[PDB]
Amino acid sequence: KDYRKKYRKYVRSRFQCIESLNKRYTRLRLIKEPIKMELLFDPDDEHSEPVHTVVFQGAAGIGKTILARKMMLDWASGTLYQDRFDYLFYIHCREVSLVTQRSLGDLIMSCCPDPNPPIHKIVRKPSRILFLMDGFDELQGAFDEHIGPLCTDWQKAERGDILLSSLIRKKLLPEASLLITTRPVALEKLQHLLDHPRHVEILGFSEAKRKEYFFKYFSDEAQARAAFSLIQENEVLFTMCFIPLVCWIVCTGLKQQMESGKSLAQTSKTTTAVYVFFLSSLLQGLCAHLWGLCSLAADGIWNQKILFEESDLRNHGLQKADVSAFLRMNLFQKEVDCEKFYSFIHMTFQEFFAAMYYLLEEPSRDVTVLLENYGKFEKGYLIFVVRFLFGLVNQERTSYLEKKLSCKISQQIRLELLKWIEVKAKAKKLQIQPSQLELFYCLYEMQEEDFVQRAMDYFPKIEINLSTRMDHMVSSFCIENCHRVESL
Ligand SMILES: CCN1CCC[C@@H](Nc2ccc(-c3c(C)cc(C(F)(F)F)cc3O)nn2)C1
Ligand SMILES: Nc1ncnc2c1ncn2[C@@H]1O[C@H](COP(=O)(O)OP(=O)(O)O)[C@@H](O)[C@H]1O
Repeated sequence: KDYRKKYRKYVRSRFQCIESLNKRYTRLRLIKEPIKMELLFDPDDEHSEPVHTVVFQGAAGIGKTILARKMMLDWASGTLYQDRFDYLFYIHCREVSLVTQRSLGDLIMSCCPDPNPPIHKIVRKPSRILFLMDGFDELQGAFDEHIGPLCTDWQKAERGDILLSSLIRKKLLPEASLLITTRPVALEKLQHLLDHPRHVEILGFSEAKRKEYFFKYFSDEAQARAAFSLIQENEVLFTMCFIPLVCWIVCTGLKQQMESGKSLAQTSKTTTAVYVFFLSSLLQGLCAHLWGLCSLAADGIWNQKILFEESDLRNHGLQKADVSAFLRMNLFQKEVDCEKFYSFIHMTFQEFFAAMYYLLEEPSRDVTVLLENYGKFEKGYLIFVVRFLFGLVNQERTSYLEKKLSCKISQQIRLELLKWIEVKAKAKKLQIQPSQLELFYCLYEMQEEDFVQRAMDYFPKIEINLSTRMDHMVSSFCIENCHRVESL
């Protein structure tokens, strides 16, 4: 009762996104499978029982965390679910252990400011609680669909997997609301737990909200208009900027280009090109501690560690001066509430350095065993690890950052990637790992026509489902380089 005031105060301070949230938060396009945030839990014209599970699916960098944090902030300010929820608990999935034994009470108390919250008072009205799980796909380790028995006592300590499974399956606090944000990759794993869910999709920035971000990022009208005009000209950057992460990456590297006397230009055509242009802007140590960065990222992906302690990065070679320089470069970030944890700015950046670990000029560097774990939850699906390998393998594409890569092993990896496409396109009997459209994103990163044309011949018939202008751009490129041997 009185604790709700103390709790909303704590939430309002923690969720001010000072890495302001209201200052740079740009409206995200959400569509049901357009939706008004307050009406998310309201039953449609047809049914009368309110919706308890709502799932937000979004691509990497689309803003699932920014949306979840903006919801925490809005609610704590009395502008969202004021009459609906007494408590909103923020479960940040990357910090959650699926093996450590904890009860639902222990988990709820973790979200509180004080060491002794009134837990029995809080769980008195379970329907007045909204558990908000940000990043389901970021649960480190294997998520088993066969685990049990399910739990019905909020005080019984259970293993993390049994605890979240019982919470998601609506066994623990059955009338409590749930908001799960996930990448569509994990939707396979999640759909089996879900109990009557409302599915919502985060489509990112509109063309209008793209311009808005550029004018919010740059506090000088001349600079904001120059950066937006650059994107309006580049078909790839204009198309890619629907992802708010691409908006930030592009704006940040364009800001560094404005500090120097360089005329605004970005001739990037692939996601690899964008990431290498961004990382090249930071090369003003990044080039000395490259092997350490890539070994940290490969270990974090293969042994499932999103958050690294000071001891972990010290083991990989990154000393106090190196972590303090990478943090300033906006490559690393301080995370896990006020605890001394570190992580790459985005999961895509960890996958970019994991992909680079396999190509570095001299974890297991065998690309065969990496491809064997592709599309599996227990390793993070390896989507950008494989995509960035296609891009970085490109020999008719170099930079100072790419010159430190072994062209001896990138030619062996290039041939192992081509055998992979051949296996995946031919045997279409598999139940999702690289879809045909996903293989097109991989070939788009490759960009070299000898490879793209050789690989496109392995596809017997083009069977794709386009949804975005990105899907059109990528698939259009692949089909252009898909000409029969006898053709014409
Ligand atoms: C499930 C795997 N796959 C199946 C085929 C369709 C594909 N759809 C997308 C959409 C956007 C992005 C994406 C990109 C192109 C760049 C960035 C980055 F710039 F931020 F890196 C982030 C992204 O999420 N990827 N795939 C997903
Ligand atoms: N609505 C938004 N407004 C402004 N910036 C955003 C927004 N959504 C995402 N971002 C940018 O994208 C970056 C990563 O987004 P995030 O929410 O972590 O993505 P996801 O959780 O889907 O992987 C943030 O650091 C931020 O700069």
